[PDB]
Amino acid sequence: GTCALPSTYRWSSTGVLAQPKSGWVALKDFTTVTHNGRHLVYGSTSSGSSYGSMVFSPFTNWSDMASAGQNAMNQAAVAPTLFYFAPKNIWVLAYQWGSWPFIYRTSSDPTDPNGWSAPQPLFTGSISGSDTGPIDQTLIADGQNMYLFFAGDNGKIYRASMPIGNFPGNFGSSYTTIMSDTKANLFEGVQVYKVQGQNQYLMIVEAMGANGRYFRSFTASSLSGSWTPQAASEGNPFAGKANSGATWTNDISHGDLVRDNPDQTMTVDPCNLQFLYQGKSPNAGGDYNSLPWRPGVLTLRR
Ligand code: EMC
Ligand code: EMC
Ligand SMILES: [Ca+2]
Repeated sequence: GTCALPSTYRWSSTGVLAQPKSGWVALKDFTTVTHNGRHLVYGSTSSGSSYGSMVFSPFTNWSDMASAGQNAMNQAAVAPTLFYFAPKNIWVLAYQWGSWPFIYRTSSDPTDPNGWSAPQPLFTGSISGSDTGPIDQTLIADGQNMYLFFAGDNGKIYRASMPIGNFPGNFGSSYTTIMSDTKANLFEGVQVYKVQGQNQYLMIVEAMGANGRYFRSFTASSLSGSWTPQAASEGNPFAGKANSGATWTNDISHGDLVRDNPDQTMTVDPCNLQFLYQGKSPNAGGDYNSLPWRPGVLTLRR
């Protein structure tokens, strides 16, 4: 009863799923798990002038995201990663921009935007040839090791690791440069997942295409292994204008595959693949930080 990842992806898409509440011009950079039978979604916010973060009130159906309460975090967790860390029975929210390059907080109740612990260092390193520094972290563990993957708006993807018994904790300053390409080809928004029922991991990376933002996919048999391009061009992307089925956006940008199991393995079911992404009206212009990003969901057509 197991499925494999397709070689060519075809999606159908929702329309815009929610509008930002008063004071925000964008909802961005989503991370999502199922918690108590409901969708739990964190994201970045932008007022145009500054970035923050928020969590939606839990909702059962994506069609009800539009009415879900939008709960601001009193301390910004930009480009967040949410998961349940089973070995310690604790939830983890990792993010960027704060006292360290990457940061995390912990909680026993991930629905509360302000129930998170004092911030702790996740990563303290620096990268060369990057205007942004380390950005868009994700975290993923197998049975043995916890991995940190991140980008740099510079064509590189980076990786750090620790024995899983040492997490939650600080990866420190060290990293491995695992991928190197043009800036456009490996830009940001890196995510990594375990493919359920297969000895395979899936990496997606946001790229800058001629037509807009899209995702390129890569596979590996191990988290410390080499990554093989899968659906890795604008014409044959993991998800993009070419195959999204979205009518409201030419961009498929920073989000998260829908994770039914909320745990640190980041496991996805290839039989039921869905992608919570950010998109925007093709007519929207102005400064990047003011762009009206919105949530959408892609569902894989099999
Ligand atoms: C409330 C965690 Hg099964
Ligand atoms: C739209 C079913 Hg989570
Ligand atoms: Ca992310």
